[PDB]
Amino acid sequence: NPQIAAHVISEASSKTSVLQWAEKGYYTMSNNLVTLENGKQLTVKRQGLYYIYAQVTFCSNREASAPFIASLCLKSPGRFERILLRAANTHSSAKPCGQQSIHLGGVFELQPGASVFVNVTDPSQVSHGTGFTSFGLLKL
Amino acid sequence: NPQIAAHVISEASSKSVLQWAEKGYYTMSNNLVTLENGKQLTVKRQGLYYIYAQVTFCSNREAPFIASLCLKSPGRFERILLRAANTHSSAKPCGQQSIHLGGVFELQPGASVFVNVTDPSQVSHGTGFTSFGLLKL
Amino acid sequence: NPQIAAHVISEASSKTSVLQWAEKGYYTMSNNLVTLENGKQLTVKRQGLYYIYAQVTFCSNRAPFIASLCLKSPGRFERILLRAANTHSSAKPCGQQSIHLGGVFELQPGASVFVNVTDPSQVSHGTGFTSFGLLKL
Amino acid sequence: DIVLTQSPATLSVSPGERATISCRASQRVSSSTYSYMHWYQQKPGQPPKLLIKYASNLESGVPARFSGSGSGTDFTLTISSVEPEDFATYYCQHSWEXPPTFGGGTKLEIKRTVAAPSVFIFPPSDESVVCLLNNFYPREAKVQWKVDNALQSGNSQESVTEQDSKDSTYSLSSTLTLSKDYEKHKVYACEVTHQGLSSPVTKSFNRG
Amino acid sequence: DIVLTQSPATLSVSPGERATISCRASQRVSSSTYSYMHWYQQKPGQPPKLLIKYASNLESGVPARFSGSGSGTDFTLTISSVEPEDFATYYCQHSWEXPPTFGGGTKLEIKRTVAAPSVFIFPPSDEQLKSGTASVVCLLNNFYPREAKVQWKVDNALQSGNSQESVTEQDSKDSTYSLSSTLTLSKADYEKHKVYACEVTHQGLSSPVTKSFNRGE
Amino acid sequence: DIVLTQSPATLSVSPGERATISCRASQRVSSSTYSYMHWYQQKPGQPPKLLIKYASNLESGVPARFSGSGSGTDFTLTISSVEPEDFATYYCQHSWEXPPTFGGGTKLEIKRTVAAPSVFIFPPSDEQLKSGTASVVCLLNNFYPREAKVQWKVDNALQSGNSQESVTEQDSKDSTYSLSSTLTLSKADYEKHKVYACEVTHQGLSSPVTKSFNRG
Amino acid sequence: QVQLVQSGAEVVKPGASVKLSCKASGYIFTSYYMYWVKQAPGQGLELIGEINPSNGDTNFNEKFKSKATLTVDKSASTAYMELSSLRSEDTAVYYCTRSDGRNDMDSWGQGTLVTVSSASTKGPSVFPLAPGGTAALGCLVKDYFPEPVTVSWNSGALTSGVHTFPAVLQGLYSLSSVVTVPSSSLGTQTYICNVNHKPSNTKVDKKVEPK
Amino acid sequence: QVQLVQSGAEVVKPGASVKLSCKASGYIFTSYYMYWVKQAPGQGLELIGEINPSNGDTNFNEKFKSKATLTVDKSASTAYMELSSLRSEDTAVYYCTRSDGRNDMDSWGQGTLVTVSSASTKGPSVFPLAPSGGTAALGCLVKDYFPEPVTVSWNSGALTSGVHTFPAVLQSSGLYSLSSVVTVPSSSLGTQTYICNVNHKPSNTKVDKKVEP
Amino acid sequence: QVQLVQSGAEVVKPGASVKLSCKASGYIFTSYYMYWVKQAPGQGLELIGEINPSNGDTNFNEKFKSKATLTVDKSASTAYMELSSLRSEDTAVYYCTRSDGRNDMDSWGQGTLVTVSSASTKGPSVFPLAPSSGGTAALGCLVKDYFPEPVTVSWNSGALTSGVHTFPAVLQSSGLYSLSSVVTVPSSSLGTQTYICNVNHKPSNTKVDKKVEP
Ligand SMILES: *[C@@H]1O[C@H](CO)[C@@H](O)[C@H](O)[C@H]1NC(C)=O
Ligand SMILES: *[C@@H]1O[C@H](CO)[C@@H](O)[C@H](O)[C@H]1NC(C)=O
Ligand SMILES: *[C@@H]1O[C@H](CO)[C@@H](O)[C@H](O)[C@H]1NC(C)=O
Repeated sequence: NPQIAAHVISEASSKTSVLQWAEKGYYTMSNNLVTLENGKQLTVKRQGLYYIYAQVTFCSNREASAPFIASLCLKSPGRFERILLRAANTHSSAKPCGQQSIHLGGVFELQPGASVFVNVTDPSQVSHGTGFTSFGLLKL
Repeated sequence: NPQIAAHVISEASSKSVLQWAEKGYYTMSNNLVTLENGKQLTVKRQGLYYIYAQVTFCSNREAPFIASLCLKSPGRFERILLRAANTHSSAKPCGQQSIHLGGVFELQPGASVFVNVTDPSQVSHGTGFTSFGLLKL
Repeated sequence: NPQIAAHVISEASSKTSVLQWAEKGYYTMSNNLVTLENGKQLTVKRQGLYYIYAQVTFCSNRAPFIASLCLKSPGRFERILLRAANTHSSAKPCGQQSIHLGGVFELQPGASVFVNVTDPSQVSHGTGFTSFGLLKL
Repeated sequence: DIVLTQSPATLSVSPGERATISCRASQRVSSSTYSYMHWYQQKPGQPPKLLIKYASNLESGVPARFSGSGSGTDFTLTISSVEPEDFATYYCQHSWEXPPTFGGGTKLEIKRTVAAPSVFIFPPSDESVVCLLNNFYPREAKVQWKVDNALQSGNSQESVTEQDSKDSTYSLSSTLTLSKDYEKHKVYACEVTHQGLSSPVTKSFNRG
Repeated sequence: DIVLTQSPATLSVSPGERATISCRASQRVSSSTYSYMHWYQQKPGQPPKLLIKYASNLESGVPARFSGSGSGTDFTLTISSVEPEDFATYYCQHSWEXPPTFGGGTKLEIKRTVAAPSVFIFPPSDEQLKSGTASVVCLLNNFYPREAKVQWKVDNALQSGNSQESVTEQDSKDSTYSLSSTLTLSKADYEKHKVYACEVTHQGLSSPVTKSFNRGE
Repeated sequence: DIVLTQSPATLSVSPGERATISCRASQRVSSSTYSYMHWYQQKPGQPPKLLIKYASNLESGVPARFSGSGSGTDFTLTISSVEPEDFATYYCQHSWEXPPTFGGGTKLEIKRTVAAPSVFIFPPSDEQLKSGTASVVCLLNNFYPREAKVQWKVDNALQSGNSQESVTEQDSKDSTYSLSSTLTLSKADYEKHKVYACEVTHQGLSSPVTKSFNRG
Repeated sequence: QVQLVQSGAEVVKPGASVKLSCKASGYIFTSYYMYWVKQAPGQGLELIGEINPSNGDTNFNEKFKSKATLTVDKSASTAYMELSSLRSEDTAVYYCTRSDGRNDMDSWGQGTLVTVSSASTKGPSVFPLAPGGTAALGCLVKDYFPEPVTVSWNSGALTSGVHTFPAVLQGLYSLSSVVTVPSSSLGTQTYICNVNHKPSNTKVDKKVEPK
Repeated sequence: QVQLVQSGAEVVKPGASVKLSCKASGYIFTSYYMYWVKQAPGQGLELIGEINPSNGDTNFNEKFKSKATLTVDKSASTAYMELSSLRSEDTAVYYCTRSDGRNDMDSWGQGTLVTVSSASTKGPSVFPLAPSGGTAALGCLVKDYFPEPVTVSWNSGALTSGVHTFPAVLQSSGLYSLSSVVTVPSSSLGTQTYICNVNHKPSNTKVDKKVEP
Repeated sequence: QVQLVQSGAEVVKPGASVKLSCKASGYIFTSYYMYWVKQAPGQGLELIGEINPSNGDTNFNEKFKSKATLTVDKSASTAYMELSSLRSEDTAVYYCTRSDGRNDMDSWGQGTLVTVSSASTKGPSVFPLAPSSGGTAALGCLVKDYFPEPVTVSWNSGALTSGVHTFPAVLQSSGLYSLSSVVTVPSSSLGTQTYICNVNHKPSNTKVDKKVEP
């Protein structure tokens, strides 16, 4: 059976709470059995167990902004979206902003056509510098 | 050979060791890994496993919060495999912070891993905040 | 085909922003197809997909602390794969904070990964605090 | 969100009778060790009381005649032998995921023989048309308002008593409200349908 | 870092002629869905203007005669029929990874027939030479194409560290270039030599033309 | 925690003899590139001094006659040719995991021929008896090796728990030991008995020697 | 004894806020999660949200996230819920409950009734319900706010065969009280209903006779 | 209209610093990344770095990490770049540009010329290029001025036909020089008057020089 | 030269605290880990814990987590260890040491003796060990019931050094020390030579010259 894995790079958008991603830089997309759809979601063709992870670095100031929350979300066919993993972080009080990072990951059952995406409290505060923010999965 | 993996959801208790449950979007692929006494993941098969935990906590700093991934192997004393720290927020009534731990370890038949923290009552149990799992390579 | 995985333990040095590591304690080195070279880098013999991770605990007192997972591939300049930041604590004498980095990358034969930080002297080396590893998919 | 459906809506039993009520979840709320389903009793004007936790564990201090069983999507609560103090509403609740939700409730009601209502109509005073259904069982009754043979809808409201402490019957009031429009019609009639009556009973007056 | 090499360095077209220019990246900048390659126009003294984004998407308000194509390492920009306002420098840019880099540019130049330069030589002025420096000027007037070789000779010795060239933009009326070569010497060095010669090589000349004076005379 | 067992507890060598001592760890402290085992020398009243790091690396400034070898659970330290300044206690240490632990030590002792102790017994002084306590002292003078048994007998009753011994370091000139054993009694208990005897056992003596006195 | 004591009933206009309290005794306050639960007259238990009293950490039912604010005062062993932007649909009994593990809720407060109405206090109008071997008679208690109204017959001497109906909302309330007696007794015995509405300080006594 | 308006040209000595500004209007300032780009005389475009205006987060091209500081004032919808320890190689036009996604750069400021030089403001020396068949060439050498630019007209703008004014070259002295040249009929010489009008607006100087054979 | 210089000996009662110092010179203080090591009388080496002088970060041997506090003063290149609720079992020499890698410990301080005792300062009694081997007589001085250590013993004010053995002090279960000093001499000399032990105890300011007689 083919290896099934994806690793995508953060992308800024002037447009949401849903983070955007791109296949660029040192990305992974082993085949069409995982696809980045609409710049927003990793969609899997095959049912099974997957390790799913996201990295979010953000840059905020406490005065200049409730925590920053990042959510790994699942949309399965015929089901309402739901949260699989969530992390929080206090805002820094560094000026003009301080960077903090969150890492989420775990093993989940996915159904054919299921999609995962990452939501945050404020997408505009996300750090997009090389390596800071990424999203991926691998089929066990 | 079957896939061997587990993902368990944080559980509060009015009684240092975190508690977990098989509920919500949990994984338990088969009886070759079991959640025992709500506190530990126990493996039947020797081999290499990737083992992980994330803990969100809500505290007020008015000294670090430490989370430890611990191993109890048969005939051995417990030992720490992974540890993370985070200073307390000064947000009122409390500031949320998160730690993630993960790495590859050799487990022995009957070995159990568990998560210990400085203050279990401060752990956030909201959907997705706190979880614990492993997968056999 | 053998399982290919490594988990190495943080090592202090009086010597640079590149962290050092040791095969000691509860480490993993499944075979000669991954090696810890010069105490600084995990080097893979075999092309393929690997899950690569690092966790770094540091103890600092108040520019953020940054940790970078770097790749040196044959015939190519060094490059950053993953990076995580954390503001310095105000705790005295220092406050502990942890970073976790991890993800799936294509490695070429003879490729090496290593971890760089803004201040290696501030890294916490206590049991479990700082580790580096990878597993081949 | 998980939906909990309790059956039956009402269970009529006598003291010294066994009662079993059920809860069906929209998805499984059982895993290896535990079922995340709990059961409560609630009396009018009073807070719920926990009876059974995790499907089958009797709460400390709850009488031994209470028990719970089930797994996956289907749970039951059984009272081995009902006592006067057990007539109440019972609710199931899950704790599988956020948010915890509760069933719509099962009313445990006091079983007695069918009794026909006594029916009475009251004109509005000189100083609202009222229809009284007095001391009937079971609770189900249809009250139809006619004005000059024209079926009214919905210019009426119903109120019902709790089971009488002595006879276990219900009483029901239906109130037809009109503008003084009232004076544009002659015959005001309350027609009541109840299984205790061989045919529907109509009480009527002429304005005057 | 990624290097972008544009070809040609100069493209010569007329209005109503199709122009295609190319950009080659040191590595692929395309994946599943998008190419991270963008194209800009710049006129002298003005900022770049985006024309084409993600290899083939016309920026809003850019005229339909502009189009982009390509994938992997190789991208093209085409102007279906060139208009007078299109004569400009065009730059490619990637957004594949940090840092974004730009190509070295393609100048779109106005095509016309070959024209020979008229060559003229100017001795330094008396007012300048009294004051301690001698500028000798060689003028190449109204030639096409741009490529010209100017060699200075002083008593028949080829000069090399001591001249600078300046070229005009194509003439608004005849689309030719003009060029000045200025040889700078001190009063003393100027006065020890007799014959000052400008030799000009250009494809419009049957053979190199030399204009000279004798210092004095 | 890791336990380090050093053997032998005591090694007797002469200057110009090779000395090898060993350290056994409760678990392997070696991996692909290094052994996390270190060796130290300590003289009485002095701090330890590093000799060998990572099993086999001679610490800078340490003489070339020191060497280390081994892997896994088993490590040796060798002095190619012992010099007078090398008599000392030697300790091994791991750095495999927390906490670092040390061996119980090997004493490198100066070898010489067996010498029997000269045994002497001292009654309590007149001065001390006047103040309610009696110390009786048995001296073992200039013997080798170290191992000696001193048994106290009062009217032929073997004594337990009312004696203390002290031993000197090897004599700088003849490499012998001396030992004192002190029996402490109340004046009252001392006065209930006649015969006070020290019986000495040592390989230098053909049989146990008893020195004794009669109180008064 | 484990106890949860809630604050008193509140009657409030649309657009108002209220702050509800729940005072815990007889256990370690910071060791239990606390829940707030809504029970609308026509319901139905509905979870609002949860608070950890150790740190003030909250999780909400998405339906109530813009409606409810949960706090605790550890010193006072008290949980509070603030409801803002009140509409008539916020009319309910609100419970606080404790939970040892966020599973079963083993102890509940007595509940706090919140009534949200643009209606103003107004005492009842009282109309007689005038009369085989058994006769019915009664009193219509019409157009009051807020609840309760109380009803007695012949100053509490007549209890038997009395049915006082749950009140009905129209934005004012209305109930009937009715009684059955022997048709013979419509001569012998006299019948007056005693209506008392304490929110308006009304006390009406209406004689009901053949009319 | 989307607009990025940059601050005026700066002329400064080696070792100095400048703070460049870029005022944004016609769009939500915090919704777009901003880049700064360098264009050295005669060269292409080089990225200096990027700023997120919503938080002040920056990413630098390694080359400029010790050269350039980037900030914003959200309240003023303005981005600033400070260049430090300026040297002659820092001479360039500097652009600010917005980017919706850190891919294309869809609108650019007009650019700010930063000239770093030991030179002081100086009006030109103007020397005749004194006048080969039917056509004669004559001109003015406009030498040793700072900073740019000079303009040259002929006979106060009455002569435009065959005029060529060359771009300035920077000499090794640190001062600029250009010639202005015209071709005229040989037969016109010494009956027609040829006067170059040299204006150097930075030194407020206007020099007229008669060019005769 | 790399040097670690530790503070002077402490004699304290139970329930006291002490603050031990370790002054580093001849290297970059913040570049090396520092360890504190315990050596109880007659015993081996026991790790207490480690400090990173760069930031103050500490790791302890679980046994010493309530007993020891580690700090540094970077500006003074000095490391400190506070020992709390002292008891007799805390009696030891304590070392500071530096470590380039948390592996070998390449340089050690000279040690600081901590004595924890309920005893108070007391000068010794000096009792004769009266001579009679065969041809050799033994004599000496029992130097009994002093605190704290040390006493010095010489014979005939330092002119008699041959055959002298001064024993290590023993701690008695009173909490007071005792040692003997002996000499062997020719029996022949007992009616010709005078034998005087010279005992000094600096802490009690006591000085005893005791003639040892037949
Ligand atoms: C996350 O993102 C969008 C807001 O842009 C929202 O519509 C969606 O419901 C959110 N999903 C979850 C699961 O929070
Ligand atoms: C974790 O916590 C428990 C206390 O509940 C304790 O008994 C155990 O030793 C701890 N283990 C580690 C390795 O910290
Ligand atoms: C990491 O650190 C070293 C300095 O110790 C440096 O030479 C190297 O370039 C750095 N690598 C990256 C990719 O930053």
